[PDB]
Amino acid sequence: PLESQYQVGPLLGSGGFGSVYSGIRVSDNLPVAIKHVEKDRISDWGELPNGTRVPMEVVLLKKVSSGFSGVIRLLDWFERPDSFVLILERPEPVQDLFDFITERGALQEELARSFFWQVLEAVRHCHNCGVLHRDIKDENILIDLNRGELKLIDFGSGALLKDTVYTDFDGTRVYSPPEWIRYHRYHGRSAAVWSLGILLYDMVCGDIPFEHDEEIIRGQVFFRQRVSSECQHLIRWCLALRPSDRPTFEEIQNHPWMQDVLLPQETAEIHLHS
Ligand SMILES: O=C1Nc2ccccc2/C1=N/c1ccc(O)cc1
Repeated sequence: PLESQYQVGPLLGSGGFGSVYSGIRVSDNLPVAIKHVEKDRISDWGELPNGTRVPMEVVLLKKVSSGFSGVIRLLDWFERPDSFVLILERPEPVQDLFDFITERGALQEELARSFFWQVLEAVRHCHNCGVLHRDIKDENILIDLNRGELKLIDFGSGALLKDTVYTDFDGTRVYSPPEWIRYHRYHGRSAAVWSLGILLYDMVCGDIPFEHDEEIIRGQVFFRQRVSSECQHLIRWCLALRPSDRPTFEEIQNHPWMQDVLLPQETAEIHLHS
């Protein structure tokens, strides 16, 4: 074991998730991402299936780990004196969705449809594995530019999926639902759908719709870019004020705006010039 297995590269990013570097598994020259999280900054702790103290983030990552490429895969992890290090897979080339939108502005709907659709599949796999992400946003989605495949990252605000009410939340406030802002209460699925509405608006308009608490609770959507009525309808549906008025995942994916999605490789060929 140890750090004789990986070769540390350049720092890729840092924030409330920790510090993530580009790395390479020395044994087979595999692209990886090495994430460092400080023990003092870990508020949410969980217990591993076998029974050990590790970040909830690790527990969640293991539960969503499969051959399905829609969620980042945890290849290994290590416990250090005052930190945990997570070895995650790393697509190359890659660009996260926030940077992609920052550079390209509002996305054409065919592209938003392919991206949104893949996020939905990804979120669904999480929930099917009994994991709630709680921080769906553009900064937490990676685009494998060659394959046109999206990957959901950063499970550091997540939790075990449950049917009961959540009274805690440390995700992004501007993607958080009116029921959280006003009452510090939300249910997993409907909160997720609310953030998915914020993400879709972000994709087709080039920016989030709400910046202030006042705006979230009002829930009034103004489209700053030209967006089809079908797309506006689905966004509006995802951003319903009453959680029970929001669509299920099945309803979102059955929506008329979501029909005839491009396959990922097709998406890369048309829009990511691959
Ligand atoms: O895997 C990654 N490749 C990248 C390339 C550029 C910028 C960020 C990243 C990654 N970040 C991660 C952050 C939290 C995770 O749980 C997993 C990956």
